[PDB]
Amino acid sequence: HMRHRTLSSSPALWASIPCPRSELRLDLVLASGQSFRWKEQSPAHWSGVLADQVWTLTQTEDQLYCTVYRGDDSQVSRPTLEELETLHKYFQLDVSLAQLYSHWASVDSHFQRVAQKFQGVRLLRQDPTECLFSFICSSNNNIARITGMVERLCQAFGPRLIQLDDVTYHGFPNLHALAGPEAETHLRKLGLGYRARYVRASAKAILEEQGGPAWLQQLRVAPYEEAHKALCTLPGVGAKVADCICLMALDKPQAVPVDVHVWQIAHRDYGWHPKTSQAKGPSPLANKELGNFFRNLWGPYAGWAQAVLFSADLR
Ligand SMILES: NCCc1c(-c2cccnc2)[nH]c2ccccc12
Ligand code: NI
Repeated sequence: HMRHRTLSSSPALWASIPCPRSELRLDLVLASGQSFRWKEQSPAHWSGVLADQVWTLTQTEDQLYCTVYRGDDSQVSRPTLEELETLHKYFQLDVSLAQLYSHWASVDSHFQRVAQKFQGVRLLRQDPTECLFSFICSSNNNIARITGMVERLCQAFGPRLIQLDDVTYHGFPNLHALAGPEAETHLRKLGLGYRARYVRASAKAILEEQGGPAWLQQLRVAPYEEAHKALCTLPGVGAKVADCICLMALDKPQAVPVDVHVWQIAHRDYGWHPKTSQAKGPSPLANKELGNFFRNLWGPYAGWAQAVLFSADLR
């Protein structure tokens, strides 16, 4: 039956949020390593799952268009007000990106050069569960492969939502689903390798040691340093993965996930070398120190700044 919508196809089923392309570029955000669930199924039209619903999004120079599929054959209709608020929050559009960009440019001529061409890179505000398992899958991995891993994970363990053309969409599974006795064996069959063990074990630990997903919501209102440390008690989550989750899902805009790529940027583009430390390359301490350097430079939205450079570098 149902088909992926285009803005031309079905105008009566799309709504608009006023949004300049300088505040948000879909093509530098939806597949640049934050969410792994969005795909450009037709030119300029991006489809993906948000919270047990499927959306399609496209934009003009000043407008963000979106359409929702409920699927549970309710009648097709335009997105409601509440659904539009959900999306406004997902893209955190209350925060001005242009003001952050100049604040960062004012102390960083490197960022200023890169910013000319790479406008509209901002941070999604993601569901903690989804973000956590997605980033556990990110170790020694690339966007394309994580994307496949995550997609097979959701088809095997989470509820079916809808089909559009040849694509069946699933919701992200709950913890109890990933914690079960065959869960690791199954995930290895789905090609996750060693990451399969950390998926299952983290699901179990959140459930049994921490009281379920209410714990991730508590981390969202706890301070950065506290949330980061608590995530690092999980199987397969270290400083880098935990910083991703802090940045992308627990409202820690100052979190700077330090890996080999940010080391390369720091050294090449900024001339940084460890000072306090003397281990001349990556180390737990030198990586903490490099996160501090970026926070010191850019201020408390350092995580967002470094996001611009990541999307820039992916082209
Ligand atoms: N230094 C890149 C870290 C990273 C990110 C990332 C993206 C935006 C903002 N902050 C971090 N997405 C990834 C996907 C796979 C592997 C590593 C990453
Ligand atoms: Ni050097």
